[PDB]
Amino acid sequence: FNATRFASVYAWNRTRISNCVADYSVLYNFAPFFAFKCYGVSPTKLND
Amino acid sequence: KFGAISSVLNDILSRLDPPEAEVQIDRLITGRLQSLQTYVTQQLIRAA
Ligand SMILES: *[C@@H]1O[C@H](CO)[C@@H](O)[C@H](O)[C@H]1NC(C)=O
Repeated sequence: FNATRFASVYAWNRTRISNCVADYSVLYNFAPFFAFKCYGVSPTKLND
Repeated sequence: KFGAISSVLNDILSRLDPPEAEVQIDRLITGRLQSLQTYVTQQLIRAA
């Protein structure tokens, strides 16, 4: 989320997230969210 | 699944917002009840 050169849509960067503990509060406070349309899961209960 | 996102109620209750969860819940109910009705009808015929 703190990158500087997010690649263009024609060649979208892909990263793998594994072997860690996820707390999306950093994801919340590191962006003035404009659209958070989650489909397969409710954003509220995301930490369990 | 009968056309829902998943066949486990505990899974589909913690992966969707309550206002939308009812849509996926109200498919398992109907599938299960049609299965039950089919069972009871064949049982009545066998009993006869
Ligand atoms: C990391 O985030 C901080 C806080 O927004 C920002 O000041 C800093 O420039 C960021 N670093 C990079 C390399 O983007």
